[PDB]
Amino acid sequence: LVHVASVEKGRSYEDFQKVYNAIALKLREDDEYENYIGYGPELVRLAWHISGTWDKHDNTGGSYGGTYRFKKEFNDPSNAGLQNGFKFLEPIHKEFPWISSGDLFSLGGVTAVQEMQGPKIPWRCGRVDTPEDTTPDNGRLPDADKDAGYVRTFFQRLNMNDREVVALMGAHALGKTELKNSGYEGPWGAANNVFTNEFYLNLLNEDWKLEKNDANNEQWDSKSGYMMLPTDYSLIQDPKYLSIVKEYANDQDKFFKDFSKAFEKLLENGITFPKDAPSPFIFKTLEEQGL
Ligand code: HEM
Ligand SMILES: [Co+2]
Repeated sequence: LVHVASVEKGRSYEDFQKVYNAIALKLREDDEYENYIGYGPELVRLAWHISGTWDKHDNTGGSYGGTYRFKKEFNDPSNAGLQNGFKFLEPIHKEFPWISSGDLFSLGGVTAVQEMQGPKIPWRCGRVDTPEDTTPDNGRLPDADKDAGYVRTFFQRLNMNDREVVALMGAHALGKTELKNSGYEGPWGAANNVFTNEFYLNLLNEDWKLEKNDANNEQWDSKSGYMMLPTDYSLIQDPKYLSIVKEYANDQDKFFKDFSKAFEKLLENGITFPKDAPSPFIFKTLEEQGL
């Protein structure tokens, strides 16, 4: 199956910068969310869960179709804790009804990452909403109680290699886990509304202890009150992953370039851009607009 990007009828880079700006301004407006974490981390996770449904073997799932708008997918157990980010975006869709759902969910994550002082992430429009019957069944998103072999194997389905995996997992500098969503509890670090390489430094520098939690799942805890999922921990248990973790912990510039590429790829897997499709767009932050 082939999904060909189709640019929203007469839209252009400034139309999409407007939508960016709208999401960015609402991030500021609602920055009290989750005792001032803000909605940024939730939007990044949202954009990853909408994209993470892709199966490269038959091109099912993926961001192009905007299928998260159907109750089968937004009620996926794996998507618990994303309902507020979804509701966040709803009025903005109402403000810009010409944009497709997948373009909107994808753009939410690009916007969040940039506004949280992360790398610029080029973005491309043209995802086209696809009907209810194309929604992917539940179960395509990764489990957290697993090891490096699982992770490596899992991400192969998303066409991601070891560097891309380690780079993408770096978004766990953002936000936190909550028992009520995922059965895990705590943040990975202190500055969890800022996009930095802190995840890698914490993995490497903190003393970690396997402990069982209130949901009877096991997770790795530090006395500073940080935590690592077993799949996060697997990144230093595996020699090849460990090497790249060290690389990003030592060079945030390198992490930013690698993350930007991997995240764009993640968001665009499944999509065929025609020969005369427009080039990727890089959005200015509010800051760069003096807004
Ligand atoms: C083996 C792959 C993955 C696993 C098992 C995993 C697991 C989880 C867990 C269970 C949490 C907590 C959710 C909660 O309780 O609300 C979560 C949070 C988060 N994850 Fe992942 N994740 C992985 C990959 C990714 C990737 C690739 C990214 C981004 C490129 C992503 C970004 C996020 C974000 C930003 C949050 C915080 C959301 C919040 O605070 O609102 N994760 N992850
Ligand atoms: Co949350």
